[PDB]
Amino acid sequence: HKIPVEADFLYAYSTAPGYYSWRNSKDGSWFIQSLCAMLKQYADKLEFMHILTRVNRKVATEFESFSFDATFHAKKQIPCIVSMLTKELYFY
Amino acid sequence: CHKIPVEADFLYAYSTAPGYYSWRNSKDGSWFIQSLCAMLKQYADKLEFMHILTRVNRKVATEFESFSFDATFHAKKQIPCIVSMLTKELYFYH
Amino acid sequence: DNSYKMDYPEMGLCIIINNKNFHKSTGMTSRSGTDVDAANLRETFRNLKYEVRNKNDLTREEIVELMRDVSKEDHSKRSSFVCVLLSHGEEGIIFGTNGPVDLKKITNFFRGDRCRSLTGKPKLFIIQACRGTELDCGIET
Amino acid sequence: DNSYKMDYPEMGLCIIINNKNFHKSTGMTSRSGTDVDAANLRETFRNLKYEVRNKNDLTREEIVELMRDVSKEDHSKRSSFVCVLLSHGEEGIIFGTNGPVDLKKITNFFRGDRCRSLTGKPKLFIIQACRGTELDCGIET
Amino acid sequence: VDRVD
Amino acid sequence: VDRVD
Repeated sequence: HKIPVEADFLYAYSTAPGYYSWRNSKDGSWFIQSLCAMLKQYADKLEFMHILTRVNRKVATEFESFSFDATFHAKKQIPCIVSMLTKELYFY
Repeated sequence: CHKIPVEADFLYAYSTAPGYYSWRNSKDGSWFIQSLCAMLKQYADKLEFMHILTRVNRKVATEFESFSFDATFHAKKQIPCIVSMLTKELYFYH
Repeated sequence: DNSYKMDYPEMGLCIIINNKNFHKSTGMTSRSGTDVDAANLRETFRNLKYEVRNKNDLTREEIVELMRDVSKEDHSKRSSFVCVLLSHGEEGIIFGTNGPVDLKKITNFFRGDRCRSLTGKPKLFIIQACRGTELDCGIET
Repeated sequence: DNSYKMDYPEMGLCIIINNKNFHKSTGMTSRSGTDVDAANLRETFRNLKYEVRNKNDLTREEIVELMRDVSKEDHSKRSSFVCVLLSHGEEGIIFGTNGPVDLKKITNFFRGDRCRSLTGKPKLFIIQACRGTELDCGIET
Repeated sequence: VDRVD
Repeated sequence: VDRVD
């Protein structure tokens, strides 16, 4: 009985492959802000992948960049959950 | 006044980890697709999709190991790779 | 708003691209066993109420044409979209019968701004293909 | 059998690597706001009963040495492992204060065959860093 | 202010 | 036989 050496890893990336990730100088990064808010709200109620799905929705819907440079203004972000987990993860 | 990212609401269910080969049996089919169909048949009316795919990960990781007369390719393992940009839970049942 | 609306009139399309036989110029082996996968997938997703379309041995030009056409259909009455790719691959790449195409070229057709009748709806890509040449030696538990 | 065992005596470590200030030679901007992130993560994982270790402004050599050392600890009594990386980045890459290091080099220390006391346990990597230079224009809802 | 990583 | 894709 063996398991893959790459099994049981989860990579919670702040942004999709190839993309910038956004940070606010006063509030922190969009992703970590949202991750901490969702863990606080749901870590005693939801499986971790469902918590991270709520993080995805929060980053996707509640943030949009502000820039004087039109190149960087009004931009959006979706995080990227990469799961090689083999079981459900509950913090309670 | 409200936008979503153009990359939002995609799910990529990859058969294997980044950088790795993916294994297929010449008569039974690929390890991943065999397992995906088995877990959808068993769980699509019971479990959210990410939880179904987690059972697929466990099935591929535990129940399959390659055979080869070439030692380079023998006794190897595989883990699939779920890549979610979904913003909501996905149920096939109501 | 925690779960996707899946009670639209139709579940959606399930497109299965099954590449078994490759042109000699690719140097790629025939993928024995992939027909078993394709038939298993067709039955599985039909039982999930998808409209399943099976395609076999498409060139990379035909894959791109098919995917673009599918993305320009009206998915307004559909809950979701599923695409299954069965082929050779490398990291970020799947093979048409006549050579590689970037996965991003295929999925880009379904971007929220390019497939407006799927915006807000789940778009699932299931990829059976290699992502490189590493092998996992495993560990005994 | 469907859920990881999380009733070991300890939840596990939460390593937070918080890189804010970068060497002139990298040309990298100072990451205003990352201290807010690090404090938020410290409190959040404290409430989840993780042993949080905050590290600030580590070179790439110091990142690698830290991960190597943490992977050599006896995690037998711990349920899981969490590592948070806050820095600049590119696809597959995280920045030390003095330059880039491959994420794979960091995560390989915890592979099932190289950190045996974490075999079978969830190993979570939380990465706040860029993955390239693309911008998402979004689409109106 | 908003900045990229 | 087991084959890689």
